[PDB]
Amino acid sequence: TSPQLEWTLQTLLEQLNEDELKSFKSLLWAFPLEDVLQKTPWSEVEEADGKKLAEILVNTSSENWIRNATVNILEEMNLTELCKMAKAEMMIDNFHDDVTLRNQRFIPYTVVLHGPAGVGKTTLAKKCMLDWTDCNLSPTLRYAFYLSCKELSRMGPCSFAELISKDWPELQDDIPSILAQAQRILFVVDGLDELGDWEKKKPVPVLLGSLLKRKMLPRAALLVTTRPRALRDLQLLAQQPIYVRVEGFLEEDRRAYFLRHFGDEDQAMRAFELMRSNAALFQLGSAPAVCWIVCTTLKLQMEKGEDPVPTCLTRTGLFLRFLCSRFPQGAQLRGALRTLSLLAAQGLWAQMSVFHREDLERLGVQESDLRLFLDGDILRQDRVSKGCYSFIHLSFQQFLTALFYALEKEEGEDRDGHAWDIGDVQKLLSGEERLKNPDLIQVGHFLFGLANEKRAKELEATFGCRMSPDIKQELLQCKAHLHANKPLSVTDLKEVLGCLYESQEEELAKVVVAPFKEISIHLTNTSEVMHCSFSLKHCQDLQKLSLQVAKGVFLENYWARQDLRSLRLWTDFCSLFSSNSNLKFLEVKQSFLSDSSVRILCDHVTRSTCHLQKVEIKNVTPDTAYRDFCLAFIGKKTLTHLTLAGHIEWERTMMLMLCDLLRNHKCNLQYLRLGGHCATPEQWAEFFYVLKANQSLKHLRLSANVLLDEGAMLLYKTMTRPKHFLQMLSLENCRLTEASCKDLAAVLVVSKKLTHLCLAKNPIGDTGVKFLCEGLSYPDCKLQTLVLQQCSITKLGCRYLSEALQEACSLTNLDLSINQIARGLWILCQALENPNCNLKHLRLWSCSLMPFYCQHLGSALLSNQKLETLDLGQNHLWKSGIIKLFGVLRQRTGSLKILRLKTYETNLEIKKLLEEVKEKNPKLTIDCNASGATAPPCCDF
Amino acid sequence: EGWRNSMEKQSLVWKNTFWQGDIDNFHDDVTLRNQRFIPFLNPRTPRKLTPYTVVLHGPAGVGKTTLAKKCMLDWTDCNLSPTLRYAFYLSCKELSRMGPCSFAELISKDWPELQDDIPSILAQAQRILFVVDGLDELKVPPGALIQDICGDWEKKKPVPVLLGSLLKRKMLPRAALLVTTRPRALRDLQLLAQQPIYVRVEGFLEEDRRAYFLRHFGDEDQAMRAFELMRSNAALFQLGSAPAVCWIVCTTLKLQMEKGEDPVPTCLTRTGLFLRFLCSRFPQGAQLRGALRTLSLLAAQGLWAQMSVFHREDLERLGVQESDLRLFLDGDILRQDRVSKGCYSFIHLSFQQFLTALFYALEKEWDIGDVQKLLSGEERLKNPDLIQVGHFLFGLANEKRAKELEATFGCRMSPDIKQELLQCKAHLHANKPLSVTDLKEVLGCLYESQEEELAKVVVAPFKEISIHLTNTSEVMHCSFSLKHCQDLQKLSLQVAKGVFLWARQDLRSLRLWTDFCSLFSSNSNLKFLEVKQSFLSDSSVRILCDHVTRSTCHLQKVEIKNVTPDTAYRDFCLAFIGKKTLTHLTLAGHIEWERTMMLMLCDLLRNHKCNLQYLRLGGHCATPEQWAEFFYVLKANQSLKHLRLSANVLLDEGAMLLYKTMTRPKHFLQMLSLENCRLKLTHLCL
Amino acid sequence: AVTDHPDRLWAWEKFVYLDEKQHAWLPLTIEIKDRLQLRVLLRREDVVLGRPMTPTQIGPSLLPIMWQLYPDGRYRSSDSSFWRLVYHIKIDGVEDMLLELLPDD
Amino acid sequence: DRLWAWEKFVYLDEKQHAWLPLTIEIKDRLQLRVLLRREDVVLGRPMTPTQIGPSLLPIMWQLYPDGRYRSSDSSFWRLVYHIKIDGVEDMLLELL
Amino acid sequence: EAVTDHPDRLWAWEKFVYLDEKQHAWLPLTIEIKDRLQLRVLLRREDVVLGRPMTPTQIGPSLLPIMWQLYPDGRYRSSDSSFWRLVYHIKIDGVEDMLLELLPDD
Amino acid sequence: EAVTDHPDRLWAWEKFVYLDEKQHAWLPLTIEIKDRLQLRVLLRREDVVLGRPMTPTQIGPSLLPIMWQLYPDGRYRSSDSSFWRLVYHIKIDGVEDMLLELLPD
Repeated sequence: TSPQLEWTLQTLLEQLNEDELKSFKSLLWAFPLEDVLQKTPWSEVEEADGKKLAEILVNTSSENWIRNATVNILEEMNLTELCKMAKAEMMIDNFHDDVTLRNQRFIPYTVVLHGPAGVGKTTLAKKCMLDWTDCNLSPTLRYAFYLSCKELSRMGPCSFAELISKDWPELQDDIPSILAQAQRILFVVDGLDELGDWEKKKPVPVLLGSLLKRKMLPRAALLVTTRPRALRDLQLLAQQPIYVRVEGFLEEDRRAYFLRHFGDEDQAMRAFELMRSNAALFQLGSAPAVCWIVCTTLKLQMEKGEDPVPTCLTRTGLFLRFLCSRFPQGAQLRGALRTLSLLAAQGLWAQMSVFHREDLERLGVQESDLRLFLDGDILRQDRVSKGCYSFIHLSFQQFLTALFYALEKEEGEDRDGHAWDIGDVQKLLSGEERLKNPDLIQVGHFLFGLANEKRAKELEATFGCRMSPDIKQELLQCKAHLHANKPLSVTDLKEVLGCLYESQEEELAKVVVAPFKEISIHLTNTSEVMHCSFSLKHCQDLQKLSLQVAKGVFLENYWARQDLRSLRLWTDFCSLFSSNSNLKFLEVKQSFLSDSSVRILCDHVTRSTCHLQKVEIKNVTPDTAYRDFCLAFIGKKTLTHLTLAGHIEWERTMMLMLCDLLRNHKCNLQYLRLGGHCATPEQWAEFFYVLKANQSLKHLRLSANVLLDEGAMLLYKTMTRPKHFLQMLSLENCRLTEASCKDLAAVLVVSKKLTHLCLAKNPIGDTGVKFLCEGLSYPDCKLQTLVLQQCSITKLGCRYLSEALQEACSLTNLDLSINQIARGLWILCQALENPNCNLKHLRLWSCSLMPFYCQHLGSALLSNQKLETLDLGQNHLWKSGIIKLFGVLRQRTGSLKILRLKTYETNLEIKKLLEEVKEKNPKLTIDCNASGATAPPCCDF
Repeated sequence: EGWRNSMEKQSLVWKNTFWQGDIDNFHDDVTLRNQRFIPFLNPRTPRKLTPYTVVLHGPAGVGKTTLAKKCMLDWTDCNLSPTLRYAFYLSCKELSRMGPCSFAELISKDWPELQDDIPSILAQAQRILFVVDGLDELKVPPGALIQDICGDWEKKKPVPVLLGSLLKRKMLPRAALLVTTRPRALRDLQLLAQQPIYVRVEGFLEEDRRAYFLRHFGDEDQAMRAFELMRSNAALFQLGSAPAVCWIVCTTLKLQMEKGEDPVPTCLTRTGLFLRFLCSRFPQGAQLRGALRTLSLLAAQGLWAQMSVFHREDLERLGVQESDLRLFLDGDILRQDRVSKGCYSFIHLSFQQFLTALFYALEKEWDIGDVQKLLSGEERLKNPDLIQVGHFLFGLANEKRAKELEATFGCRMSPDIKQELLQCKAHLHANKPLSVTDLKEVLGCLYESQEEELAKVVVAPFKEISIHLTNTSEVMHCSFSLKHCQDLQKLSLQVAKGVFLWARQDLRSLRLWTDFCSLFSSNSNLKFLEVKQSFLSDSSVRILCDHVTRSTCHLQKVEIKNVTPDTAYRDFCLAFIGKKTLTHLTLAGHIEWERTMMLMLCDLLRNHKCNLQYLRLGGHCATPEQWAEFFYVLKANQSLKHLRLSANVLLDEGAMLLYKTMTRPKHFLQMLSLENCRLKLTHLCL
Repeated sequence: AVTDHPDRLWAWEKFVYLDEKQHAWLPLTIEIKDRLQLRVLLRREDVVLGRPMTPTQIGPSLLPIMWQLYPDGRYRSSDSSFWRLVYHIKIDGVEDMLLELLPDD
Repeated sequence: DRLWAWEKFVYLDEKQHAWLPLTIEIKDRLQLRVLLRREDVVLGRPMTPTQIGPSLLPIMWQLYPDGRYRSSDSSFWRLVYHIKIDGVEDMLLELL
Repeated sequence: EAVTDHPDRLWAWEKFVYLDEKQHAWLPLTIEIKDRLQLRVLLRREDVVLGRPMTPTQIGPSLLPIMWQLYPDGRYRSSDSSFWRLVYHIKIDGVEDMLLELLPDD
Repeated sequence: EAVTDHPDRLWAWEKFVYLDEKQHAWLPLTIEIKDRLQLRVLLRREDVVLGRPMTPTQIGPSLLPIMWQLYPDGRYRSSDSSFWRLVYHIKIDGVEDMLLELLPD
C-alpha cells in the first residue's frame, strides 16, 4: 500500500466547507463508478466526514480512477485555487528497550520504517543489529552491514566491497567469502531523507540506487529508515516492499519518565498533571526530547519557588522560558542569538537535519560559540561519526526560525556574499508552500505566539535584541486567507482559533472574527472548548451554528473534579446564545452529552435575549435530552420550526410535555416533525385530540414513526370534523396498507382545509389507489398536491389514476417514482390528451420505461396545452428515445418549459436535433444531465 | 485528404463496433463510459513533451479490443488541429511468425499503396498512433526482447528486437502507444515500460445485464423471470460480466421457454446449462462423433499450451476438414475474426474449458497430461486456467448426464472416471483453518456432481470443519453436502453481512436456513459449537434455538461472540435452561441488562436441573440492585464451580457483595475473578 | 377467534402478566386432573400497575416466570416445558385464552 | 383435623383417607380459592419434600377455631362449606 | 429543620397529587393570594395509595402547572414558561414541607 | 357579626376580582383544599379601582369559575354547573367576609 496517496487525498478534502462537500459527493456519484464502489451503502457515504471519505475511496478504487475523478470534479465546481494545488501534486534505559521489543515483532524481504522525528527509529535499527551480534536473533543472520546517508553523502566513487569494508579493514580478506552467502546478510540504510559486482568501482549514488533496486546481492535483507516526507522515492525504487510504522512513548511511559526525572512522587505527579492539562503540548510529548525539556524547565522553576501555571498555558511560553534559562547572565549575546536564528532558518528552509563543521564555517559561526551552544544543550554533538552536529529537536528549530522572522532586519543585508535560502512572510504563510514543505505549519503558530508584547519585552530585557513592530500588520496582510467570503471548513476554523489563542491578544482576534456569518464546530477535548470560548465571544453578525460533541469530552454518568472543570468551561462557552441577539438558526447532532450539560444549555436558551427561529435535534444521548428540550421551548415567541429525531419510547412524562407544547396559548409554531417515536394507541389518541385546539400549526411530519394503521384511522376520524385546521400532512413510512384508505377518501371528500398530502414509502396497493381515486372524483375536492413516491403501484393503479384525472379535477401536481408505469404509460398519455386535464407538473423519475413508448409521450406533449414541467430519469430511452422524442417535439412549440432527461453530448446527430429544437423553441429549457441519483424529496410538498 | 479517403473504405469493418446481432447497439454506452480516463484523448491534458504509454488490462471476454477500435476511430476523425493525424495497428498474433525486416517494411505490409510515402509519414512522428494488441499471445524465446536494441526504423532486425525497441521507446519516441493484455502477462510490462498508466476494463455491470435481458427477450415478464433464474446462481452470475456468457444464457433460456419446457432445472448448475446449450446446435441424427472427438482434442491442445487463437495451419495439423470447420462456424462454436483473416477462437474461455473436460471423460480407443497431473497443486499454481476444468470434470461424472450425451451423440463414457476422481481424495484433507477455502472448493465440486454416493464416500472422515457464509449459494452447498457426516465433533460458524436483509426473497432465505439448521438435530456426535461475528434476524435466531432445544442434540461446550441483533443473547440464554449435557457456557458482547435478561440469568442459575460447571461473561452493564439480586440467587446454586466476570461495568456495591459472597461459607464456588470492574475457594482475584 | 397470538409474557406482579404490547393479562383459574393434566385459562383486562416485584418477592409458584413462542405454534416457558395452545376467541371485546401442558419426553 | 401431603396434589388426613385437590381459583391478590375432594386412590411412595418442588399450596393443614385452617407456612384459611355427594365428600377453602 | 436536598421533578399523577423523581408523593395544602401578581403555593409530603393516573383531559384546567423542574441558580421552571422561586424547605415533627412563589414575568 | 344579606349573583370583572349585582368588589384571599370533593375558598369585600373588563379569554383557565349563583337552602350554582355552600358571612371591625365550600355529587 502507498501511504502517500491517502495523505494527499485527505488534506485536500478537509479544505471543503459543508456546502461544497455535499455537492462533491453528489457529483462523484454521478461519475462512472467502479463496480466495487456501488456495493457500498449510500447511507454511509452521506454520514462520512472529510477524513473518512478519503479512506473509503482509497480502500476500494483503483489509483488512476481516483486521480482523474478528483481533478475533474474540482474543475467543474470552479474551485480554481484547489485545482492548481491538486494538479501540481497529482502530476533512560528500560523504556526505549520496552518500546523496541514490541516494535521489532511487527517486521528477499524489503522493510521500510517511517515515523515522525524523535520517535526513535535509529535506536530500533541499532537494537536489531546488536541482537544480531549477541546471537539473540536467529542464527541464520551471520553477517550484517551498517550504511548511513549521514556520512556516505560525501565519500567519492569506489567499489561496494571497499565501501562496506572501509570501517572494518580486517574483513576485506573475508568480504568475498561473506558475500558468497548473500542469503545470510542483512543491510540497513539509516536516514534516507538526510542523503552488480561488489568489486566494481562506481559512484556512491549509483551503488545505493542499485542496491535499493536489488541489482547487487539481490537475496539479502534490507531495512530503511526515513521520514514520511521522503517516502515518495522508495515507491519508484523499491519492488514490492512492506511498510512499518513507529509510534514512540505513550502516556504510561511519559508518566514513568517524569517519575524517573523528578524522583519525588509529589513533584513528578504535579508536573505531569500540569503538562497534561494542555492537549497540544501533551501530544508533542511522545518524543523523549520534548519530555526532557518540559521536565528540566518545570523542575528548575519549582526549585526556585516560582508559579508554573502560566508556563504550561501555551507552547511558546514554555520554550521561551527554557531558552531564556540556558545562557549566562549579563552577557547580552545579541550577535550569538542572531547567528543561531539565521542558522536554524537556513536549516529549516533547506530541509536538512544535520550539519558538518564545514557548513558551520560557511556561515561564519565562530567555533568558540559552539561551547555555549553545546553546553547549553541547544546543539548535540554526535559521538559515533565525529564532525557532525544537530539540533536538540525539531520544535526547537521551528521556534528559532520564528524568532528569526520576528527579529529586526538590518539595512543592506541583501548585500551579503551569499544568496541565502530564506523566503519571506507572505511566502511562509502561503498554502502552496505549506503543502510543499509541511514543516512550516508549526512555525506559523509560533510566529503568532511571538506577536504578544509582554514576551517581546521580556526577551529584549533578558538578551537585549530589538524586535520588529510590523508583525501585527504583516500577519493581517495575509488576511485574505480568512476573508474567503464563505464559511470556513471545520479544520480551517480549528487552525485559526488555535493561532488566535496562541496570540493571547484580544485586539488581534477582534479584527479577524468580525465578519463571520456561519460556523460549524466539532469538539473533541477540553482545549478546543477553551479556544472557542476565548475567541468567539466577539462575534456580532453570526447567524447560523451547527454543534457536535465527541465522546470522551464529558465523563460517563455515575473524577468529580475532572468533570467539574469541563462543566465550568461548558458554562463559559454557552454564553454565545444568550449574548448574541442575531443568531437565528441552531442544530445539534450526534452528541454524547450528560444531563448536567443539557440542563445548563437549556437554562441559557430559555432567557429573553435569545431570538431563535429554527431548531433541530438528531441522535442525542442520553434520552432525557428530548424531554428537557421539549420543556424548554414552550412559549418561545420567536420559534416557528422544530424537529426531533432518534430512538425514543413515549414515557408518560414525554407525552405530557409534548401535548402541553401545543396546548399553550403563547404558541407560535408553524412546522413540527417527529421521528422514531413508539407509543400506544391511547397516547396517540390523546395527542390527536390535543391537536384539535391548536390554531397555528400548518405542517406535520411523522417520518419513521409507527402508526400500526390504528393511529392513522384515529387521525382520519379526527379530521372528518368540520373545524380542523391542518393544511399539509405527511405520513412518510408509517406501516400503512389499503385498510385505512377508505377513511382517507372520506376525509378528502368532506374536508375543507386540507390542500396537500404525502404517502411516500408505503405499499398501500392498487386497492388503496382505487379508494383514493373514488375519493377524488367528487366535485368539491380541494386537494391540489399529491405524492405517491415508492408506493408499489401497478398498471391497475395507473388506469385508476387516468380515470380519475379524466374529469375536471383540481389536481395540478403529481409525483411518481420508483413505482413503474411503463405498460400503462399510454393510458396516462391518453389522459393527458383529454382537454379536461389541469396538471402542470409530473415526475416519472426511474419508472423503467422502454424506447418503444416515446411515441405516446411525444404526441401528448404536442397536444396538451397546460403541462409545464416533466421529469424523466433512469430510463432506457437514452439513445433511441432521445432521437424519437426530439424528432417529434420538433414539430410544435408546446407550453412545456422545463424537461429533464439523461443524455450523452458526444453524439453529433443528437446535438443537431437538440440545436434545431432549441432554435425553434427558445423558451424551452432542457436538462441534459438527469444522471443524478438523488430523488426529489418531500420537503417542498 | 487522399489518404483519408482510402482509409474511409477500411472504416466499414471497424464500424462493426457492436456485438453481432445487438439490439439497438447497447455497447455504445459501455465503450463510451471508459473514454474519460485516456490521457491523449483529453484536450484539457497539459501539452508536455513527455510521451505516454497506456496499458489496458482486464479478464478474458470483457472486450477491450472494441475500446481500442473506438479510440482509433475517434483519433481518425481528428477535430481540426495544426498537427497531422495518422493511425496504424499491429497485432502480436502475426508478429510471432514474421521473419526479419525493417520497421517501414513491417508497417507497410498491409498498406502497399502508401509504401513509397511511408518514410515521409514516419518522419512526422508526432502525427502517429500505435496500437499493439494481444501481448499475452506473443511467442518468443526467453529474454529476446532485451537484445541488440535498434534506434533506426529502416534498419532490418529480428521482430523481437523491433518490439523491444518500440515498447521500450528507443525508436519513434514521440508516437502514442496503446498495449492490451490480460492479467497473466502483467509482469513483463513492469520491466519494459517506462512511466506507464493502467486502465481497467470491467464490462457489463448489473444494470447493464438487466438492460441486455430486456432488449433480448422483448417481453417484460419472461425477461424478469429469466433474470431471477440467472441471479439465483451467484457463481454463474459472476460470469455474466462478459457479454458472450449473457448471450449464451439468454439464447438457451429463450429457446427453452418458447417450446414450453420447464426452465428452472437448467440454471441449477453450470454444467447442465452448457450441456443443454451444446445439445441444440446441430441437427438431430447427424452422426458427428468424429467431429466431437476432434473438437475436444483441439480444445485440450489449446488450453494445455496456453494458446487461445489458432491459424488454419494449426487446424490442419489435427486433420480438421473444411466441412467440420463449416459445421462448427454455423453452430456458433468458432468465431472467425473479421480484422485479420486466418484467425479463429472459441466463443469464450469457459466453453473451451468445458470442451476440454469432455476430452478427459470420453473413452479412449499429443501434449496432454494425465488426471493426476491435472489435479496436481503445482500445475494449478503454474497455470490457473486449469481450475475450472476440475469443476466441469466433476459435473460430468453424473450418470444421467452421461446417458443423455450417449443417447444424443452415440458416444461412450469411460466408467473409471469415478474411481480416478476418488483416488485424488487424499489431497483434500486440511483439518485446519486452511480448510475454509479448500472446504469451499470441495463442496462446490460435490454440489456440481449431484450424486450422493460420491459425497458419501468423500466426506466420511471429516472431524473438524469451519464455515464462513457469504451468500445463499454457500448455504445451499453446505446443506446439500455436510448432512452425510457422522464423525463430526467440532463446528465453528460465521455469517457475513448481506445474507439476511423482497418477501419472496425473505421466504427463500428462511426456508434455506431452516434446511441448514437440521444438522444439529440429526447429527448426534456433535459436541462443540461456536458462533462469532454474525448478522442474523429474529426469525433465524428463533429457528436456531428451536433446533438446539431438541432432545437429540448432545452439546457440551458452547460459545457466543459479537452477535447481532442484541436480542440474540436473551434468546440463547432462554433456550439453554435444562440442557443437562451442557457444562460450559460463555457469552460476550455489548448490551445493557434489561429486567427480562436479569430474570433469565436468575432462573438459569436457579433451576434444579442445571448442571453447569463453568460460566464466563463480559461487556454487561447494570445497576447495583440487579447485581445484588444476581449474587443472592447464585447462593442457591450448588453445581457451578468456576466463574469469571471479566470486563463488566459492575458497581461498587456489587463488588462488595461479591467479596462477601466469596468469604461466605455457604457459597460453593472454587475460583472467582472480577476483572476490570472499574477498579472450595482455592483461587481468587479482583 | 383471534389469529394473532402474543409473542411474550412476563410476570410483573403476583398473578399479573404483561404482554409485548404491555397489556395486563390475568390467570383466572388453574384446573388440574392429575400430574400430567394441567391447564390454565388467561384473560385480558386493564388493571392498575404497581411496582415490579422482584423474583424473591413473588416467591415459589406453580406457573412459570415468562413465556415465549416458537414456530410451529408452541409455547416454551422458562422452566423448559412446552405449552400447547387450546383456543383463543374474542367475545364482545373480551379475549379468552387456554393453554395446556405437554408432558415433556 | 390435619392433612399431610403424601404425593403431589394428594393429602392424607388423620384417618389416612386421600384428599385430591381439583382446582385452584384466583380472584384477587388476597383471594385464593381451592377445592378438596376425598376419594380413595392407589398410593405410592412418600414423595420427599425436595421431589415435590415449588408449589402454591402448603404441605400441611391443621384445624383452627372459628372455622379456619392453619397451614404449615403459618398462613390461615377459612372453610366455606362441606357436603357429601353420592358418598364422596367435598371441602372448599379460601385464603385469608 | 433546614433541608439541603430538593426534588428535580414533579409529575402530576392525579389532580392534587405530585410524585417527585423518587416516586414519593407530595400533596398541596393551601394556596395564598396577596395580589394579582403574587401567588404562593404550599406543598406537603405524605404517603398515600395511588389510583389510576388521571390523563391530561381528565385533569382539566388548573392554577398549578403540570410539571416543575430544577434549574441552576436554584429556580424552578413550570410547564407554562414561568419561573418559580424557592422560599423555604424545612422538617418539623418528621414531616416534610415546602413553599414556592410565582416570580413576575420578565 | 353575622349578616343575613348576600350577593344574589357574582361576575368576574378582572383577574381575581368579582362583582355582584350591587357591584361591590369581592376578591379571593386564600384557598384551602382537603381533597378533590372538599374545596374551600375565602372572599373579602374591599374598595379598589376597576379597570377595563378583562374578557374571559384573557383571564385564562382557573380553578375558580366565571360566575357564581346563590339559591335558598344553602345552594350555590356556578358557571360550570357545580354546587357550592356558604359556611359563614360575618362583618368584624368593618370588613365583610364570606366562605364557600364544595359539595360532592
